[PDB]
Amino acid sequence: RGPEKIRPECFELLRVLGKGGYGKVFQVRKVTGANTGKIFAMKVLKKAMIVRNAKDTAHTKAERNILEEVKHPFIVDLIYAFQTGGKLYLILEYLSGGELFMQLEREGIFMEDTACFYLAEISMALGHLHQKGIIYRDLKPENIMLNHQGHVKLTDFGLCKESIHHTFCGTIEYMAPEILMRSGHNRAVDWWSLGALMYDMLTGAPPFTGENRKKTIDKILKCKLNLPPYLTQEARDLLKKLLKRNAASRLGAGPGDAGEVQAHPFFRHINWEELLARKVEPPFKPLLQSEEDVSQDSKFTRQTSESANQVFLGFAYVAPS
Ligand SMILES: CCc1cncnc1N1CCN(Cc2nc3cc(C(F)(F)F)ccc3[nH]2)CC1
Ligand SMILES: [Zn+2]
Repeated sequence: RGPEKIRPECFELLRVLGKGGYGKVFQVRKVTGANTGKIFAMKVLKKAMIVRNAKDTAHTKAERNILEEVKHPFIVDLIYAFQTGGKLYLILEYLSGGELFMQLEREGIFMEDTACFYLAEISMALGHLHQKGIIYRDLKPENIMLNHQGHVKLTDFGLCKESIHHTFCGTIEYMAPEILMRSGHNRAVDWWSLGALMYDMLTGAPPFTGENRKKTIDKILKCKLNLPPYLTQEARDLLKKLLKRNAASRLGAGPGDAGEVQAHPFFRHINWEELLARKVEPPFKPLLQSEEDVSQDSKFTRQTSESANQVFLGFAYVAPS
């Protein structure tokens, strides 16, 4: 006995949840120890092509550091981390609630009262990250997962889920103008992202789009905001204050940050203490018939100089409690 080793054989692969790129995400079942039978998401980085670029190494290690030090109800929980020769493994909680914005297609549009709830939850996660000097940067609708209870969970603090290739890699439609033209980034970028995510929640589409890439960049830089006439005056005001070309003029850009954004009349009905405690019932509680329940194409299961390696030293992790 002693502490549990925790290597790849401790987990059996149930199915693919996503694949890059620099690796793949599996739904797994713990098969050894007192945890035997518990469902997790397992992130597997192909580590031999991460060390070939500094910025990718930076993100991989930042992630591993952030998921250890940062623990928040609206952020994905890291349970185990370990490495095997050529591979990096992150064991995280299986978020059986799937993508939040997958509900959009089903709902058509989210109502403000609904959108407000989830936005309040995202803003709380953003608040905590900024408190710890972390800025997300490219926050997309796809980054917002949901736990088993239907509450928000921020994911993807890692490298890039894309196979193509890192702004401009994948989809750019939710990124602040200052990130696009690559001229400095700060906390304000995340409040833009919040605005863009809000607009998508309430219109089913991102604020500015184009037929091609060049036109899309231009449409964002021009920042000609079109607001649908079905939006309340409070929602109209928040989007106008969140989506400004000038990052300084943006809401939350100042030292007030999240609390400032959270003070907007749009959130006037949110009990923040209850929200953070998750006592508030979420508008989409998913119904699950087992712990290993999937509702999110994915199908077909595989893998669970030289010595210049000092980068992922101390990579191994097991989470408190
Ligand atoms: C791991 C947390 C999670 C928990 N429960 C259910 N779903 C989850 N996710 C959240 C992350 N998500 C998008 C995604 N990020 C990826 C990163 C990679 C990478 F290897 F980094 F290149 C590969 C595929 C990826 N797919 C789908 C699976
Ligand atoms: Zn990329």
